[PDB]
Amino acid sequence: VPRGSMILHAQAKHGKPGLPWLVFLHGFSGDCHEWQEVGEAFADYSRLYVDLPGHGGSAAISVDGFDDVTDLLRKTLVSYNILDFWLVGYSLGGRVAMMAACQGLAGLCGVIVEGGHPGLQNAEQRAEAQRSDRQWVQRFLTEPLTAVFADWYQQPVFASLNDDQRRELVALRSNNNGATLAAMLEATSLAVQPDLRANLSARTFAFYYLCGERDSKFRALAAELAADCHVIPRAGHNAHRENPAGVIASLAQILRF
Ligand SMILES: [Cl-]
Repeated sequence: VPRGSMILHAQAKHGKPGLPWLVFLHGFSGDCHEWQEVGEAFADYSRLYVDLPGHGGSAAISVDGFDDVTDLLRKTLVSYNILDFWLVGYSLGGRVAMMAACQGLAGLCGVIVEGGHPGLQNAEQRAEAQRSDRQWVQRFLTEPLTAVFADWYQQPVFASLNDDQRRELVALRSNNNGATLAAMLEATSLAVQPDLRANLSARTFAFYYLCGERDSKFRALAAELAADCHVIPRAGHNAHRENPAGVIASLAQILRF
């Protein structure tokens, strides 16, 4: 899609008429293929595998903040004539999902967030994040990505990963435009995201949390939310990648009931 595209790039897959859409949102540096292994177990549903700004086919789409990502999401949904939908988001995508849900997306059935941060409490926690994210923006923007990603996957959230998993992920994410990656990282930084705890409780939509059992960080964060948390065994932050069958199982419990 071009630089100034009104809608995000996404891969649509049609399912049974009358079943809601499953709108899948990848994490930072991923693309629309992220949730395809898990989503394809739900092929009776219509699936929208979105490319977030700066990622995959949405690489040229530029955003200032979350309001812009939400608008784009809204326009993309209208574009595919999606009125009944679920937002299934991993990490950055989970954060995008929660942000869009709390701004208000008409037709939203529910949000399923996997390792998504509900938001930091004060502007001090935000400052610490702005400082750390300003450092990441600079590296993605100027350095070779095989180098930035090797350290990115060395971050505490990815501690649970083995060196073979980190190798495969570094290679996979390095197929990206650092400049557009960096812009999105800055646009939707934890530093600029509000505390969504009250908003995620005072919701009109259904809300479910998924978490790898090894992801102690997001397990504790989930515990603070008014949501059904589904702890995915033998899995880290990206639980759908490490354990796709377990995440399908959890999604089946959620969606097929
Ligand atoms: Cl990842």
